[PDB]
Amino acid sequence: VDTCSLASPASVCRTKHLHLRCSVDFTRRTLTGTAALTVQSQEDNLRSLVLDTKDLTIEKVVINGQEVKYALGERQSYKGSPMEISLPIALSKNQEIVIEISFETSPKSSALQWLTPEQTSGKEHPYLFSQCQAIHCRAILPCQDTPSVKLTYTAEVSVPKELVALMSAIRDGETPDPEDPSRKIYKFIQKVPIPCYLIALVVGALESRQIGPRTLVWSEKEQVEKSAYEFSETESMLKIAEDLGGPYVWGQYDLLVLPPSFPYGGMENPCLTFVTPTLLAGDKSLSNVIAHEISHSWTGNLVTNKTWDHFWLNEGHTVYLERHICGRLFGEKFRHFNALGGWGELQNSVKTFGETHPFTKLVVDLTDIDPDVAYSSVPYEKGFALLFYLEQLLGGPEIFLGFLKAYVEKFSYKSITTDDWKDFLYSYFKDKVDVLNQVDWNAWLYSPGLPPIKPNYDMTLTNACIALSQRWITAKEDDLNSFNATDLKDLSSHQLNEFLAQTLQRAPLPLGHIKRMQEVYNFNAINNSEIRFRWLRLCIQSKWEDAIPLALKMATEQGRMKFTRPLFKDLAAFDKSHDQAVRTYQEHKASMHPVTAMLVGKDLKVD
Ligand SMILES: OC1CCN(Cc2ccc(Oc3ccc(-c4ccn[nH]4)cn3)cn2)CC1
Ligand SMILES: [Yb+3]
Ligand SMILES: [Yb+3]
Ligand SMILES: [Yb+3]
Ligand SMILES: [Zn+2]
Repeated sequence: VDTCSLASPASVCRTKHLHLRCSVDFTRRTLTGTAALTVQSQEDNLRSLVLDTKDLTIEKVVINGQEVKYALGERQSYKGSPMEISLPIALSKNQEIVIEISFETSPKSSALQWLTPEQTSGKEHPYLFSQCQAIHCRAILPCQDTPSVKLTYTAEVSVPKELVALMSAIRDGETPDPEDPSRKIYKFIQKVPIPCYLIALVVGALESRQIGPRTLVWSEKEQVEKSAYEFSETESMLKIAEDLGGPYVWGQYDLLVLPPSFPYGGMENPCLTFVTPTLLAGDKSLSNVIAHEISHSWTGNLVTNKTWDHFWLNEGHTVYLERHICGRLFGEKFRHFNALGGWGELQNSVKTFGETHPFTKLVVDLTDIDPDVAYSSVPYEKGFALLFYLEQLLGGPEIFLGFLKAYVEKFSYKSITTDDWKDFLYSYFKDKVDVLNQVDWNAWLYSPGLPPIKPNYDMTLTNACIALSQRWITAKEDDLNSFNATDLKDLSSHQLNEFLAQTLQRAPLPLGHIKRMQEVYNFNAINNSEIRFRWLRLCIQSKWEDAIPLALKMATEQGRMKFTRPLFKDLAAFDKSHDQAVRTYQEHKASMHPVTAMLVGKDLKVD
């Protein structure tokens, strides 16, 4: 039933375990290894199973200790290639057989990003990291690349003795390689069933420091110190999150601070989450991105989406818990401010992509469409917009959180669709069905544009941001002298970012307005990756030539697509930077991430 896959569905075949024995050769830029898939049959007399590949070369397929005949079909863009494996002898229902595939990756694989020592914040050692979400585990190893299949895994990775190898699992051992003395083999065990898109590897000159009874923060020697401070609230957040979903059954929770290159704020990888170094502002304000990945240990890591059309079930429900952690740490005044900010981001994505556009619906049709392209603010904020509306109809926070605690409990270790969620939303609230029936279902789930109902948000914290935003938009030439550093003497870092976000929706503003802002507030001096981003966009949209060097620099400074893609598109629209925007892309294309370079290129109209 999964459009984004070329393999046999869960109804025909199901993978139960995976044993990965590989080596990381940085000279060759490949992942030399053998994958042992303890595959189970769900049909009587199964003669052949199909698997997902992309940029792979197979040496041999070993079943029962013998070479078997395998066939690889014709390549289909982002989906990759189907790998039909002819079985030696037919399978019965629930009959488990191991398949050892001797794969070989590509140095230009869409999942892995190979780093030159110069690209790292160590300058003396190389770095390697993956990103299997959504359809990129096929670019690492041949498997049933579908979130309709949850599997366990045990792994052994051979890397040089001078490096540290880490996976999305709990570590077991540490011993040197037998037929390579300059190498060390690291063991990883994942007893908890997890889909292939959540499997991740990271190798490099890493170092760890404890920040609580179950957390380890991983980054290079000269990045550990501020990593310990910025995410020091993780232990307290986890204790709060447990009273929202249930027990934390993963053993250890770790944070891994990636090099700038990483294209996402955070990735929900179990036992070892993936975070961007841009989160480090030094004040602990970007801590909500940690609250999002903690919340993912319940939604996405326990209750996973069966197909990618139902992705909103992951992020949307996670944004609810993320704001609830912040709404138990900083109050309901903050939870409502963030929820109001969410609609704001949603408005920006709906106006950009288009109102009647297909990728603005909550359940979209990913037939002949790449999920990495269709990624926007719709499954995050529109998915939350639904939940917050339901909450303000069925009761309140305590009542709706009670539904989610039962929801995680009901579909734990399982892969579900939007149809499965709506049944439980009607089964849990079996007495408040009258309220549930008032809700237009086709308008929130299958219709494009803004949702038909805008919920009620507490404007207590948000009003100040709007007051200062409206002050600038309404201001004339003579009015600009009224603005002083006094203006933001009470506005917080989140409120300063909200003011910039509100102004950017009404951008471009006169060039004199922008110039004045820097003369009194000094927005260039700030090191907050969220504040700096919107401010740079505001100048480039308003045609400020002084901002061109800074705007280009921020896009090369980091790899997060939340900030790089807007910048490179902004400078492409702006006449005095259109050439530089293109020139920087092609000169930095080699150093870029295979996902970052792919999406930026299309937005710049470059092949
Ligand atoms: O923190 C996370 C951030 C995102 N991933 C990468 C990623 C990209 C796309 C994706 O698949 C999608 C996205 C949106 C929709 C959709 C449905 C209705 N509208 N839009 C459907 N499928 C899944 N993962 C990395 C870690
Ligand atoms: Yb052990
Ligand atoms: Yb039902
Ligand atoms: Yb005036
Ligand atoms: Zn997420």
